[PDB]
Amino acid sequence: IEVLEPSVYAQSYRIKSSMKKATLLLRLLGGLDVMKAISQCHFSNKKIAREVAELLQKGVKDGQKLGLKPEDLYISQIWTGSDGFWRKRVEFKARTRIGIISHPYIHVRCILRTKSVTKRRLAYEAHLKEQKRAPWVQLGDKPIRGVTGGVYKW
Amino acid sequence: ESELAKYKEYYQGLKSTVNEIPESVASKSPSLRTLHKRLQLPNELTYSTLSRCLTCPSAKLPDKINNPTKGAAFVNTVPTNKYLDNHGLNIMGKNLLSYHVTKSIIQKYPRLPTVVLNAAVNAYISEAVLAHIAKYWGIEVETTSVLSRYLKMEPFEFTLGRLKFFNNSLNSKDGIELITGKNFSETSALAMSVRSIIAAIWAVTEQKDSQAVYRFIDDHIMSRKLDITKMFQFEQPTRELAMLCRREGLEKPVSKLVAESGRLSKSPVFIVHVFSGEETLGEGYGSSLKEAKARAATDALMKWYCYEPLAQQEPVIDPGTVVV
Amino acid sequence: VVKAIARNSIGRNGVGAFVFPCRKITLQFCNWGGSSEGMRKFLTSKRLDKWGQEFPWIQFEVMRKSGHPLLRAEYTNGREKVICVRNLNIDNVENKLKLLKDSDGDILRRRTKNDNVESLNSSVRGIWSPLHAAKRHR
Amino acid sequence: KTDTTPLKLSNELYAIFKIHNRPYLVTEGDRVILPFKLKQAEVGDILNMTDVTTLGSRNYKLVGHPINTSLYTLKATVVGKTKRAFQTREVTKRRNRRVRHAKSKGDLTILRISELSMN
Amino acid sequence: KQFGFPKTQVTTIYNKTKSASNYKGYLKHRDAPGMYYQPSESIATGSVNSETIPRSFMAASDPRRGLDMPVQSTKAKQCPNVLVGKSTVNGKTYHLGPQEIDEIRKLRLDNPQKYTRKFLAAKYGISPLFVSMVSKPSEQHVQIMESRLQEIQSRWKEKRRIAREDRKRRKLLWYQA
RNA sequence: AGUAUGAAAAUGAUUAUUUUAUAAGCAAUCAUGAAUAUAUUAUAUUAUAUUAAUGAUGUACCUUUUGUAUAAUGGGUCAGC
RNA sequence: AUAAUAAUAAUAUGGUAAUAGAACAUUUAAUGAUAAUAUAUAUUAGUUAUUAAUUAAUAUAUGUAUUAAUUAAAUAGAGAA
Ligand SMILES: [Mg+2]
Ligand SMILES: [Mg+2]
Ligand SMILES: [Mg+2]
Ligand SMILES: [Mg+2]
Ligand SMILES: [Mg+2]
Ligand SMILES: [Mg+2]
Ligand SMILES: [Mg+2]
Ligand SMILES: [Mg+2]
Ligand SMILES: [Mg+2]
Ligand SMILES: [Mg+2]
Ligand SMILES: [Mg+2]
Ligand SMILES: [Mg+2]
Ligand SMILES: [Mg+2]
Ligand SMILES: [Mg+2]
Ligand SMILES: [Mg+2]
Ligand SMILES: [Mg+2]
Ligand SMILES: [Mg+2]
Repeated sequence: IEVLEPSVYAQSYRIKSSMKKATLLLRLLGGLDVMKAISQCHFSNKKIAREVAELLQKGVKDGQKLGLKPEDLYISQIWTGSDGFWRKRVEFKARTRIGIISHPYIHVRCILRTKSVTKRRLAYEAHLKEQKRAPWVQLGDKPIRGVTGGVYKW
Repeated sequence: ESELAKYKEYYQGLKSTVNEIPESVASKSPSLRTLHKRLQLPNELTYSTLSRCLTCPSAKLPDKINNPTKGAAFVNTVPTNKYLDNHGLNIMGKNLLSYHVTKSIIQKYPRLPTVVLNAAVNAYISEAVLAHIAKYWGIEVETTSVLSRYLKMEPFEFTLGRLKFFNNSLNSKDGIELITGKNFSETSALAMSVRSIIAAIWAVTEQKDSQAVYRFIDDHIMSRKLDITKMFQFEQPTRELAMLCRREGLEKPVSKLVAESGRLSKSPVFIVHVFSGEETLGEGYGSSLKEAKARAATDALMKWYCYEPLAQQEPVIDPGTVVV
Repeated sequence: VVKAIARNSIGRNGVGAFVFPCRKITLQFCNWGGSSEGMRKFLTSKRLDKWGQEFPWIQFEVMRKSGHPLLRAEYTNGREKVICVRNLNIDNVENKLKLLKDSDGDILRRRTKNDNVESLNSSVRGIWSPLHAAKRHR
Repeated sequence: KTDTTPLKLSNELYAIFKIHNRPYLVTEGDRVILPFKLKQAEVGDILNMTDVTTLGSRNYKLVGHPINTSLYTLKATVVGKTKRAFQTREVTKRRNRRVRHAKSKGDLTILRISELSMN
Repeated sequence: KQFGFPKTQVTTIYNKTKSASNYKGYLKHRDAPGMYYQPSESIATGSVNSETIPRSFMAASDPRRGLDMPVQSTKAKQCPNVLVGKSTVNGKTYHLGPQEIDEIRKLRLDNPQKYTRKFLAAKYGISPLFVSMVSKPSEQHVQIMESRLQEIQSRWKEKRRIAREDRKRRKLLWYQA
């Protein structure tokens, strides 16, 4: 039921940053509507923001091409990973000390779902759980924990 | 030789055996013999009748066989003779089961309400409980295709010892469940096998041991656990209790307080008794005075409705459900 | 008024008629492989006939497969117990047959201390109530 | 001399019976798990309790050491003989590489109470 | 006293005050053989047991009727009334004929706001429940009250709502017994 | 430093279930509520699986030593050798 | 006069350095049917007194085991340098 719901898979390119630096921005764009997460990336001061904004626009266009409506889309899962093949270089310090400098390259991948299907389903499920939950009985039938022991104490 | 001809002979032979159900081949089925005396069926119950219990009225193939593209295929069943079938047995089984359970519940709980009794009778002989009983006993549903049995060269005795009815192969495949009638449901087929067994155990032993099938029913059906207390749900117990007290000679009921603790607290305790005079009819607790009064009224009603007389008492006939 | 809460009865095997837990035993083997020499000699011996006569509410199979020997036991509840009988002699295969036969099909479990009685019935004497106590506390 | 009518006239009854001096408190159709393998009793055989210590109802009791076997009828049926779950524990010392395993798989005997009534 | 059995109680060789839950004490207690009257230290709200059914509730030809099991420990003379109505403490009264009843109905349909249950109850010396029995308000009065109720229920936040449904399930549990 | 495949682990982000903002120590074992998920014999008053309610017990591993939690030596982790 | 299994009575079954007996995993060599309704590997849930092998489901490769079993050999088992 999760996979069959409408979704758009947006992948970035090999961008020069670190997976820590990107996470600072991506944690903001958690469940935000794409049509507004784009504006936030536009006005962010982080270099990573510009490329994330372009990715969201492509996803919105991608969803618009599959049949979905741009105002119906919202980021459901945004994350990042190591692109691989990081170049390692040796840092030369003063008194014969050596360091290794790595140059991380990462990619940011998004998943956008439709708020007219996924969110409604989740809201429906939450309602069922609320109904299914048991009441609170002040003198509740709390189980008598402990093995009886072959003796009738009452 | 053309192998199609060999299948012709196998198919005709299987159809003939089902149409006749001879005892010579029915007695060669290990499933039948084991199923026979696992339940201690009388020695006078021929293994052919056991097969007849398992057989079902699969007379003519339906119009859904035409295409399985619509989610329905019936290849595991062979047409059966109309005379040899469980169609008449399950009616007897249903009649016996309904009568005994209703009679036995009433005898144990005379004052039961009609609606509660119908629920209790349903619980004992529901379609689900009977289906579960059949599976417990080991009755198997023939799921392999008739062709498949030919290649494997299965003797007819095995197929003759299984539950045979129109089976919707491709039922739950890929999640597409085509909805059919009760005639194409494994649950219904199994239940009527149990009813059919109840009928046969009667017909054979009705002449010499009248109270035999009923003993069998009390061994397997009414030996099951059921708490009548959990089948009740009152709405206005106070008014209904007052009507009961007026109807009988009992005095007008008044609910009074016995003990309390933590009145000004989150979870107090109140004990109230419904006094029909000096005597108390019901005991009730709760975290509120209103809750205790309701609990006490329900207890008194439950005690009246669930009274169980001793087996040595003269039979007691309830004056009927209270009408408000 | 009175409404009914529908329920279903609970199977209590033994109180009325006792239905034996095991329903079917399968004796699989292989015609090639030293792992099944014990099962072969068991099937050729006169012991399997004795087991059929003594326990005729159990259905016995013998099957040939290109693999290890086995012993499948289907029980009433629905589960199945399978035993590998590689490199075992006649008496050990018989003993494993004895274990499968005389066992309910229940999944093996861990039991606490003194947890020995499981009843689905209510209490003859009701749960202890501080208000309705033998002697009041203090 | 031993009055029993109050226990005759009861909708439910309970018994405290001992097998090898281990007390078990049971009712009609209760299940007992004896923590040993009964070699003398075969699966499906019916036992007859004859060491019942206490028999009682909601407000009454009958205690004996043991109660006379003619005053009641308690029978239990063997339903199955199974084993506990497999547990293995390592037994080792503080600075010892060698570790020994103490495998445990207990034997149980399932019993179901068939009849329990006064006589 | 139908039976003269010695009276006992759940006893432990230890101190019950500090060792109530110690099962060994009850294991190691031995009582002399015979019969014992050991009362149950519990309530009987949902107990069908034959030893808690009231005497008046069993058949006339019941042997257990003579036996005094359901002891009348509590006396009515000292237990105060709980949520009892005025018509219960003071006997029911039947003093209205058709003429007054028609007046009650006509008065209510005329102007329910001024002529309410309490007003009619005080005027004719009858209970508000009775006015429900005989009188029926105008459909407009019910419709505005129902709409008024819905408005009250609308302003609730999530917590109140959940609490109210919680109350509803508790009621079912009370009556289920 | 051949070519294909690659749900091997360490490691990173996100999501899902459960627990967590009045409680203190080798992070586990046992006792025991509650929530959640699966189950084509849950007939259920059902069985498993995950989860830091709460209670009891619990001084990492190896080497060397009469003797180590020792604040005595060796170990960031995983894979191959 | 033996071997396997099961009964009854009795005795014993902590263990460093060390001694003695018996087994399991991986690879190679000799003999060695079967086969996509099978075989190998991995995950999950069961079975067998369980470092192992098995049942079922799922996923990927292969028209396919140096496969079961008896011997003969080891670059034959890693939290410890
Ligand atoms: Mg790569
Ligand atoms: Mg520098
Ligand atoms: Mg670095
Ligand atoms: Mg040492
Ligand atoms: Mg160690
Ligand atoms: Mg103490
Ligand atoms: Mg807190
Ligand atoms: Mg801390
Ligand atoms: Mg030193
Ligand atoms: Mg120390
Ligand atoms: Mg250190
Ligand atoms: Mg330190
Ligand atoms: Mg170090
Ligand atoms: Mg030793
Ligand atoms: Mg090596
Ligand atoms: Mg390693
Ligand atoms: Mg190790």
